[PDB]
Amino acid sequence: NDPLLPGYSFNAHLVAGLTPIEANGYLDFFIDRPLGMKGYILNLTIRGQGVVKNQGREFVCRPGDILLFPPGEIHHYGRHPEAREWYHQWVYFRPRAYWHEWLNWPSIFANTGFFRPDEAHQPHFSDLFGQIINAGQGEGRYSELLAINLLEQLLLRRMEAIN
Amino acid sequence: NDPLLPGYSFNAHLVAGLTPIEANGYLDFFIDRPLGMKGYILNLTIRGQGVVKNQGREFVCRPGDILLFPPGEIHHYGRHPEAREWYHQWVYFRPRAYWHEWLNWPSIFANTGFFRPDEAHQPHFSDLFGQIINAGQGEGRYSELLAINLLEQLLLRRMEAIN
Ligand SMILES: C[C@H]1O[C@@H](O)[C@H](O)[C@@H](O)[C@H]1O
Ligand SMILES: C[C@H]1O[C@@H](O)[C@H](O)[C@@H](O)[C@H]1O
Repeated sequence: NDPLLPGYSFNAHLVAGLTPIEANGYLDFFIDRPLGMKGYILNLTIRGQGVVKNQGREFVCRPGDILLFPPGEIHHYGRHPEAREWYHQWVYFRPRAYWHEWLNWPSIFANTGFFRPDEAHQPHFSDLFGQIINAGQGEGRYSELLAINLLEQLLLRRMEAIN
Repeated sequence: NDPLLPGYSFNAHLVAGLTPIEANGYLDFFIDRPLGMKGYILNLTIRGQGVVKNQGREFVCRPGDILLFPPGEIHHYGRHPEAREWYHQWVYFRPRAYWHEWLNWPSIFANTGFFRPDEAHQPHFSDLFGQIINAGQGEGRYSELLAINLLEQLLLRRMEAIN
């Protein structure tokens, strides 16, 4: 099934994609998983604006913003009501054991993290995020491993950036 | 110490660099580690030609050729006498445990691995190898991790390319 719509199982394998939300279109609905997921999600906004909701709180994500949703965290977000669209790339994954230090991002609220590269590094992170999606969507024997690897690269580039 | 000159103490840390050998220049001598090293080395020729020696045998490496020298493997190589130069990028490393299946390369002799990406892949491996060096020579606290990550990517890109 389409991972962008209900009925798709996210569990142990990495899954990546682009959710091109456009007002009034087929994807114009909120992600609403109050019990969270069985793995992590990294979300990069590439167009428009999204609104991330969590127990009454709202945070507007804009192009270049990267959000981190650890397992069990509430997933409640969708296109900002005042924006015509919210295109966001995302990657669902289970981390390698040693990735945890790099998964500690400052929370906008609850345990939903946020990282935004500075303008100089925006293109590189966006490019890298796209590579993750391309790899994650491959069917090759090493596709998932490559996606995992690229995601590790992103986490490390962030570690470099914040430092 | 300059890792480009004999006597530099290698160890568990990844070290990467460019050895721009020019005929009669300060790097115009052969690497001669007849009992090998504790770690692995990936070598990418980027300019000129090198001659890799092993118990009387010689292999001429050219731009685009990637060599793998596993621990204990003889290192005996230098600028090909017919070449004005031999610029090679290299990365000395201890692999992550799970990389084992990606480090079993076809040998030119003994257990000296060889990988020549096809024409389409060449630029990608060239760029990736350059990223490894860039990361590996980085100043940051995550430079080594980033180099290791990029190396893993190269290994996986090779697995992907040959599969
Ligand atoms: C796991 C993945 O599921 C898709 O349906 C959503 O569009 C995306 O934001 C992300 O939550
Ligand atoms: C580990 C590294 O050491 C340098 O001195 C060499 O120029 C290079 O080929 C590689 O062997």
